[PDB]
Amino acid sequence: MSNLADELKQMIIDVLALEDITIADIDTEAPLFGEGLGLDSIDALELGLALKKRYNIHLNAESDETKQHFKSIQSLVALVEAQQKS
Repeated sequence: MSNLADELKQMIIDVLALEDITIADIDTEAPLFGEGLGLDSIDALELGLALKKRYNIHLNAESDETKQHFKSIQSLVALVEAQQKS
């Protein structure tokens, strides 16, 4: 696994300003919109937009496809890391 998952966990934790939560507390595959963070669609846009600013990631947070990759950091890593390559 790349260090991107840690970056994404920290970026997600930092962007969402989670309290008493660090990259260690949240598993890479932990559901962002589930038991874990329990984020909302508005948060997905903020995160996706932040991601867009951070790595120019063209993600359609409104689209379910992005939601599919936003299930957990593992998926986010697949998206963002995929763009990181080349």
